[PDB]
Amino acid sequence: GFKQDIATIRGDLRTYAQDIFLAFLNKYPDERRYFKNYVGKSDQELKSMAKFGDHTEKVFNLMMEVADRATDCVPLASDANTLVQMKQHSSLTTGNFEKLFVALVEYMRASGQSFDSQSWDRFGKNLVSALSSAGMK
Ligand code: HEM
Ligand SMILES: [C-]#N
Repeated sequence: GFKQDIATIRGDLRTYAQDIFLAFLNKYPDERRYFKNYVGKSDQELKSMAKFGDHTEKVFNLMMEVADRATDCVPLASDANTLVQMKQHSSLTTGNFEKLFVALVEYMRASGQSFDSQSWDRFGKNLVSALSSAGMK
């Protein structure tokens, strides 16, 4: 289930973080424009770029912490608040996060590894609701 999925992702955080983030950028090319230093780079080029590894690591570690602190895939309002108030997220709208979770769920469904993809979709929906409540446009 969802709790096991957090363990699966955490166990190989670098591979899952990089692969899911790449799936997101590749499914929604306009999203890459927010990450000025990943423009014009292939998947394999990014996988040897230290900054890319560090960024994806930190993003997915935080995502997993928010997921772990959720109850029944409902994230804490305080965690949603953290995400809205980060200066790095100042220009974002809920649609950016929607796209990330659509890509994440698609990745999980396509994977040979078992995932509770339905629950990640629900988690993403609940997170979008919480981001909106916390002031994201
Ligand atoms: C639950 C989902 C998300 C989480 C947990 C998250 C988390 C983070 C974290 C921890 C950082 C700073 C890490 C570092 O030092 O590199 C960061 C930076 C950033 N985030 Fe997110 N993020 C999420 C979604 C998004 C989305 C959907 C976008 C845009 C489509 C976005 C855009 C950015 C940008 C442009 C930065 C600065 C780039 C950089 O760190 O060099 N984030 N995010
Ligand atoms: C940040 N993604």
